[PDB]
Amino acid sequence: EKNERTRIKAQENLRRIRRKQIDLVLNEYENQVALEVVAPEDIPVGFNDIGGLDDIIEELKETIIYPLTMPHLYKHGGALLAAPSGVLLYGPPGCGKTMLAKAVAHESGASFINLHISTLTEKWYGDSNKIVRAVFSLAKKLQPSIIFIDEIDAVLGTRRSGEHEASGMVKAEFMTLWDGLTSTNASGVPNRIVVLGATNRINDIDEAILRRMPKQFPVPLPGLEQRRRILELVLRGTKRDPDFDLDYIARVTAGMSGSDIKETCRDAAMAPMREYIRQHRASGKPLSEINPDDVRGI
Amino acid sequence: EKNERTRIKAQENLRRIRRKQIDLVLNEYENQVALEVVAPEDIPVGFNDIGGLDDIIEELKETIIYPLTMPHLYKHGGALLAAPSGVLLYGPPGCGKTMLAKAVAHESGASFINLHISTLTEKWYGDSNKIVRAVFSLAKKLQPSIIFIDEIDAVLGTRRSGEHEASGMVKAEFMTLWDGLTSTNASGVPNRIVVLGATNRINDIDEAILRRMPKQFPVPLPGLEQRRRILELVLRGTKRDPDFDLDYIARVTAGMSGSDIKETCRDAAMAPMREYIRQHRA
Amino acid sequence: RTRIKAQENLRRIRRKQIDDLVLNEYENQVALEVVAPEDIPVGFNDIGGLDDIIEELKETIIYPLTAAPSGVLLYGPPGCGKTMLAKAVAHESGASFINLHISTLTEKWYGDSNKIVRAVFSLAKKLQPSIIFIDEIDAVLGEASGMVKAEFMTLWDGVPNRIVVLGATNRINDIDEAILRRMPKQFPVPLPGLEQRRRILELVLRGTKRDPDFDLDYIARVTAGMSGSDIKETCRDAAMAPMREYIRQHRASGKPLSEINP
Amino acid sequence: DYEKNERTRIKAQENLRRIRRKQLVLNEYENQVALEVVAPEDIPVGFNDIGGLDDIIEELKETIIYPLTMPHLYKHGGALLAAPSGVLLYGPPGCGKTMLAKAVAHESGASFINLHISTLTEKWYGDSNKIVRAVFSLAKKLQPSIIFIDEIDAVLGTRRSGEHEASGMVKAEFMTLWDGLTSTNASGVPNRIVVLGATNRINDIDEAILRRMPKQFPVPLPGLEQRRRILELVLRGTKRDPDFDLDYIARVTAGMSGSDIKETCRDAAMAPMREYIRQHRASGKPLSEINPD
Amino acid sequence: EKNERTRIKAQENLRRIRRKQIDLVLNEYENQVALEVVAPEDIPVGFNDIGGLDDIIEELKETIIYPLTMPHLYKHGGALLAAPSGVLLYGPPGCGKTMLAKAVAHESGASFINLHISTLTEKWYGDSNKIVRAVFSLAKKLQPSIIFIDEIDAVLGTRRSGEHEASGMVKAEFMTLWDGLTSTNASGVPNRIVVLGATNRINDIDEAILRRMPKQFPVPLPGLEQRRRILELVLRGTKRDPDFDLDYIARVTAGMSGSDIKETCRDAAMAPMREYIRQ
Amino acid sequence: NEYENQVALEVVAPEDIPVGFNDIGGLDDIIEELKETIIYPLTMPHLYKHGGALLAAPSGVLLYGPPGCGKTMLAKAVAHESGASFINLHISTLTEKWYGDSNKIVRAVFSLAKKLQPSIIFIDEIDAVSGMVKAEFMTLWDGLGVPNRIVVLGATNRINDIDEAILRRMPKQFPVPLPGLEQRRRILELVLRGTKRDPDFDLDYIARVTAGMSGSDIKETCRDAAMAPMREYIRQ
Ligand SMILES: Nc1ncnc2c1ncn2[C@@H]1O[C@H](COP(=O)(O)OP(=O)(O)O)[C@@H](O)[C@H]1O
Ligand SMILES: Nc1ncnc2c1ncn2[C@@H]1O[C@H](COP(=O)(O)OP(=O)(O)O)[C@@H](O)[C@H]1O
Ligand SMILES: Nc1ncnc2c1ncn2[C@@H]1O[C@H](COP(=O)(O)OP(=O)(O)O)[C@@H](O)[C@H]1O
Ligand SMILES: Nc1ncnc2c1ncn2[C@@H]1O[C@H](COP(=O)(O)OP(=O)(O)O)[C@@H](O)[C@H]1O
Ligand SMILES: Nc1ncnc2c1ncn2[C@@H]1O[C@H](COP(=O)(O)OP(=O)(O)O)[C@@H](O)[C@H]1O
Ligand code: BEF
Ligand code: BEF
Ligand code: BEF
Ligand code: BEF
Ligand SMILES: [Mg+2]
Ligand SMILES: [Mg+2]
Ligand SMILES: [Mg+2]
Repeated sequence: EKNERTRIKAQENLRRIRRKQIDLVLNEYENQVALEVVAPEDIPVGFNDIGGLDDIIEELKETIIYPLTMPHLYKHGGALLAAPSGVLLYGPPGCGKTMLAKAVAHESGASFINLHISTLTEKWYGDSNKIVRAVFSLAKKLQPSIIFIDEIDAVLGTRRSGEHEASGMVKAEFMTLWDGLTSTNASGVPNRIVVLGATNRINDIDEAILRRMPKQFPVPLPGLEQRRRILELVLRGTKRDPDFDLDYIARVTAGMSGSDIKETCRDAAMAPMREYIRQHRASGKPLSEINPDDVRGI
Repeated sequence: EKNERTRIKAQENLRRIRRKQIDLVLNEYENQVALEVVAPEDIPVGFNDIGGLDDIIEELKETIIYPLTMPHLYKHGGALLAAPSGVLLYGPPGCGKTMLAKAVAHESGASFINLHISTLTEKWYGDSNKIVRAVFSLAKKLQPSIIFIDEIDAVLGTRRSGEHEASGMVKAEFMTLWDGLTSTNASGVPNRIVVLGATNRINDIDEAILRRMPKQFPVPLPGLEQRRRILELVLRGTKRDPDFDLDYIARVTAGMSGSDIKETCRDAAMAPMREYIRQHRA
Repeated sequence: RTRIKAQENLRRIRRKQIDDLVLNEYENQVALEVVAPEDIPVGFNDIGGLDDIIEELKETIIYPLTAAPSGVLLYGPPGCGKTMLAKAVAHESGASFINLHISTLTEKWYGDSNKIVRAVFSLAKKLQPSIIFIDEIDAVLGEASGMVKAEFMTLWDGVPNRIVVLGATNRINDIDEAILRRMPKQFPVPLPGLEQRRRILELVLRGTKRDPDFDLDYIARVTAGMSGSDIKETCRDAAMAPMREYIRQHRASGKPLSEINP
Repeated sequence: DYEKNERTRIKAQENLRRIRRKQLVLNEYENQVALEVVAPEDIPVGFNDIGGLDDIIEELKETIIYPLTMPHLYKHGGALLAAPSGVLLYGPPGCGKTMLAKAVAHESGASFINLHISTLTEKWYGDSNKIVRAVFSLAKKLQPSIIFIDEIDAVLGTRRSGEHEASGMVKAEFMTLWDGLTSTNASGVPNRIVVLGATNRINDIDEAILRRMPKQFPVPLPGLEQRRRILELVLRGTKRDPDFDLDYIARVTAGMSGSDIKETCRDAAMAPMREYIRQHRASGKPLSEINPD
Repeated sequence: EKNERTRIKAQENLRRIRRKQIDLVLNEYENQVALEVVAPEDIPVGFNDIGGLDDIIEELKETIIYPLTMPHLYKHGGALLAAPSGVLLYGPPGCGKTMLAKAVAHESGASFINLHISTLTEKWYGDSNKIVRAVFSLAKKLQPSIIFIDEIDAVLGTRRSGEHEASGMVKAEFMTLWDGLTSTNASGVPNRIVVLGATNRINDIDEAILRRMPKQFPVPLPGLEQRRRILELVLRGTKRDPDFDLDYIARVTAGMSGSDIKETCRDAAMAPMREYIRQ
Repeated sequence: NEYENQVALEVVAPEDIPVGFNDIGGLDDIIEELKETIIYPLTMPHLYKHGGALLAAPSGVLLYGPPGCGKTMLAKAVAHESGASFINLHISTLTEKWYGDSNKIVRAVFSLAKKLQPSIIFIDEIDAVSGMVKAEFMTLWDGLGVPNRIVVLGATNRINDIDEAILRRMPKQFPVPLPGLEQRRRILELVLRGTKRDPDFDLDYIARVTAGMSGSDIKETCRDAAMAPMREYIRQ
């Protein structure tokens, strides 16, 4: 058992040496959680990349990140003016949610970690709660640490019964360290830990935990202006302006969500590429030139 | 296994000394339960700064927390006139059942130990029952003690058929050491140990545990006066805006929880604060 | 292990003498569970007007050990005083009252999960009379749990050694029917009747005065539903009420010193 | 409790050596899928054995299977001109939905990985997700990779909150690894992993899974020409008689699937051999007759 | 735990030793179905015993068993002349829909493996799919492999929106392992394993499973002479009293489906038996 | 074989049964056909095996009619009559707890039966026999070189909606009419065998007093008028 745990420890120590740069002491449980500390330089989508929703970026930055990072600015107010306990981005499926949980991990600089729901559920008994305590132990040892759990309605969410007698503890031993008797320091700082969460079913997330994460922003499907921005941003790397008429495309795709505009642009961005390939299919060898032309998709 | 256990017992010694002094020995096995003894001065809350709850904040101070400390003035009776062995603290989420426990831990005087859920369920076989036993063996060593299992719905609960019976042995261990044949003392005192619970749904905690906790304090949602008090109480750091009328936001809450009110009042203190972004501008 | 065997020797001497014989180290560790008869303060008189199941015990269990069936069950639900009955039996029993403390059987080893099970019956064979009462018997008698269960049921039916089995499960009809059928007897403990609830009123009300409240007789009018534990907690509350009033009055001024009246 | 690991780990390397030698190190749960990759030389069918699907075989080849391999060809706007992260083959049961994926596992070149729904659902707690992030970690190691979940509407479905919670995490684990936070690289390349899915019932898969896989190819029943071509493809094992209108069978079918036609051809072809057996002969005989019905 | 698995391995080894010669490695899943491979000599019924449905027993002996065993004579065809991978025989309750399975298991070398519904339904999550997979992993390892799912309309069935979780991924996994990715071999052989489905109503079995059982032999009620055939065959070694014949009873037995005749005749068989007790 | 050991709690022993064959109420023709064709061939088959492969006892026998105790009494009695250990279904055990727990029970029942002597299985209040249990109960009753040597009995008030395929496999379906104007005399004699019968009138109006009820009022009248002249003898 030690032969595997040593390599594990070496890997997480390497990851944390890469992250911490601009050497902790770790037990075995939150050791393997150190593999989930996302390096902020490995998420190539900032806040200037996601168009459409902008006010949600406003209320997501100037009330969550400025409270977490640079807390001295929010000390004149007192104990109230701190970062909220947790955040939730609920809305229709496939519009900016997981991609807005990337810019918050790239520019925030708050020791972001992706929780990886599988790791919460361990096979041995009493090791699915050791990891739930470890995710907060490591979160506070390198605070201010943002935590993220995508799809929070399976690992979290309404119990409705004693499922398996091991899923009611991760739902409870998470809530015990979240906003429990040790959530506040001896002076008042609540450890500076904000757990995000993405979900399209807000009404299945254990409303007792709904009190836990109050900053719950609705992430609606993009409107007409939001789509006119998402087309401009998704169609950056495309020699697409012979006689391009984006006003028609941003209007016709009204009912379409914000994640299908990407695939629509993809089909409308490799159509002339397929034309060039089928043209070159006559003879020769694939040594692709840079002369397709995007005009109109479907 | 021993060196790491030696570090565990060393940290346990430090925490126990800082709790006691405000000297004893252990078995090198129950040290991992004294690593949750909450100190008295670190909990920054008290019974004075919790508006709303009044009959609870008085009934706890008179009936449970303070027949325990200074029990000499209740020594006229036998088993009676003693600390009631058990408390529940049930209520909806976000109404001050954890803050109440924090204030109890800070203003009690008994050796408050915070028994987590991850400290009872153990991987090795037979290493989860001897921790539930270590808890009640430590509570009796120094026995002003308020054990506190927060969120008693997973660690405890209605024992159903099967469901990892090794996890049912823990609840059986609680049932047998809590009020079993050796519950009280040979002199008659019931060891002066009062577990404090916490939950949002009193429907599956237990029927064989409700008897084991005679007190059940219902903490409901704050009404008119409770919200009027909590709104004034939360605004102790944030300076009051000039001409700001409190009763409007006080009455407009109208049944909202005791934490959502805190968030809506935090927004009203960050609103102007966020607005003054001029320092970088200038 | 040396400290373990030393404490074992001391506790077993204080149990037996009211001598001692050295035995296996994996069998001494269960010998630290022998509570002396003078350790329990309560007695038979501390039980209410039950005097039927306690009478059955007094006639059928303690007498033969002075044949004695091996196995006795406590059937009542939580609230009637199963553990209280067991504690009272342990006082006026005169035999060797040895509990189990199932955590003692549970061990993080492979070949040691059966040695303690052997050691319990071995020590029972060493000294008589003996008592192996195990509260919450529907906890351990549900490759380790099954092994310990099978080995316990193997040596369960070990003069028939003067060994007695007493069970106090909080719930029945879902409890070890393989061995529950083997045990001879089982005594149900129902809710308190009229005379039973009257005795419960008269017993717990021992230290408090007779006029701290309305009256004792009227309390035995709605307490029919509640059990012996809810009645005791309500009595504790009603007793603390007058002392509550007195302490609240004394809060006005004066050092918080004890008194000699409510 | 250790020999099972040794057996799977030794066979895990041996299975990978086959696909590797056709042209690495894995942890515990990755050995499960390590015994699960399909070598393209093993499957005996190719793209030229699926008739009538000239508009689906051509769109499963220009936009989903050949932006993926040789991605250097698509590097002008590579951030967007990549292979889709999944494909949904849906339609009437019995036409190509498994044959297309069987030929894609043969004539693609990518490390095709079948998913085998029984292996995702372990009886222990948490192994169902340890296998999901094992397959979505082996695909990244065997990149480029192609995952195929035949009949996706069984292992995946609408959440249905009042059901088994342990099976709502594997359905909520694809939404975390297959398009989650780490679906992209440090520069934009989304791991070059496409997940194939063939369901006989679309719209009962999910409201969120139907956006991950952006290429839902509907595979209709064989029309007037699909039957004509499937007859040609199927009746190439035994010789044909000098005169029989094979158009007649296709011209009269008009309502059968791609499997019903194969079964009818099987029933028709057995007539001459069963007649030769009616002649009570023991040895073989290379002549027969494939007359209509 | 381990001892139970070792005992199951001992049973499977004994059963394979007794069934193979009129032995291969097995896990603890396909071992569970190892106890289901019946011995041909156990079933005391042959093809000659079945009557009435004489034109269904013929097409099963020429298009299923012959294309399954000794296919070298059928090797002249490439792949079309293999055995049909699935066979269904439906009928009203009271006809020969199960006795045909016995005749196929007894007088046709097939490694007949009947799987019971309780051998598929299980308590642990993902333990039923790993048995549906073990079945087809065993049938491949010994592959005459005539699998027989009687009352298939229950173990399978119509898949709905509000369908049970565990019972919904065992219908899809089964029909995916039947005709799926690994259905064929490297050489292109169809991997001969036939599945016998014997249901009472082919209306709700599935829309995708009926194609997986292309041979659907209808088993109607016993015909006029067919009932006479069953009468003459069921009372071969029975009582032989004077001239009174079942042919008159055959005309009398207009209804009284084929299963019912086997008890009608036995009830009529106590005529000389009852008087023997009169001593 | 954990389930067959679990079902071993309901295997009533073939001996020490309350059968007492004469105690059953007045029922001759049904019991005549029973003792002639079912229980008789169960014992000493060597004297009944003159014809082979067909003289096995059919495992289908139904007792349909209003609810009562005679059908259950007859089921209890036939076991001791043929030296059979009564293994009741215990239909409340058919409730579902796990996914396939009940199907395991249905398998283990026939497992123990085939492993056991010719005792007969009983299904009290047959109404459950539409999932895997209902499927597998029709399968393992008759399925894949010796007869079953065990008969299944049918006891249920429900008729013509009881899965007629199961009705097909129930050859000797016997109507069990509990209310009988002649069986009532015998059952009242059975009752009054021990009860003191000095003051009460002759057993003639009893044949018309409990005319409506089938077999329950007669069973409750064992002590209905028994203690009526008995309270005074007990109080004084
Ligand atoms: N507002 C947006 N601006 C730009 N791209 C978007 C936006 N919303 C969705 N997308 C596209 O959707 C893809 C990821 O979708 P995602 O936001 O993860 O869905 P969900 O909202 O369910 O998390 C990205 O590739 C991105 O291009
Ligand atoms: N009675 C109260 N007065 C003031 N604030 C309260 C009160 N109850 C709860 N809160 C606020 O709620 C937060 C913690 O709530 P918590 O005690 O966890 O709710 P619950 O006890 O219902 O779980 C604290 O930050 C505190 O400010
Ligand atoms: N028969 C009785 N008469 C009077 N009081 C009783 C009786 N039984 C129980 N009690 C009271 O109720 C309480 C029951 O507590 P306990 O014996 O621990 O319950 P249990 O035995 O169910 O664990 C005792 O403290 C005792 O004072
Ligand atoms: N376009 C086609 N050309 C040739 N054969 C086909 C075609 N479509 C289906 N088939 C036949 O169908 C059989 C497999 O059907 P499959 O596609 O697996 O059905 P499903 O889509 O329900 O999985 C193969 O044996 C093949 O001969
Ligand atoms: N021709 C026949 N000869 C002998 N037995 C028959 C014949 N037809 C039906 N049976 C009997 O009828 C019973 C029921 O038929 P079966 O095929 O099992 O239908 P099901 O599967 O619906 O029960 C069988 O057990 C069989 O013994
Ligand atoms: F598609 Be996202 F991850 F909800
Ligand atoms: F939020 Be408390 F701990 F219920
Ligand atoms: F109710 Be106690 F556990 F006997
Ligand atoms: F494989 Be098919 F789509 F059932
Ligand atoms: Mg709280
Ligand atoms: Mg007790
Ligand atoms: Mg398929």
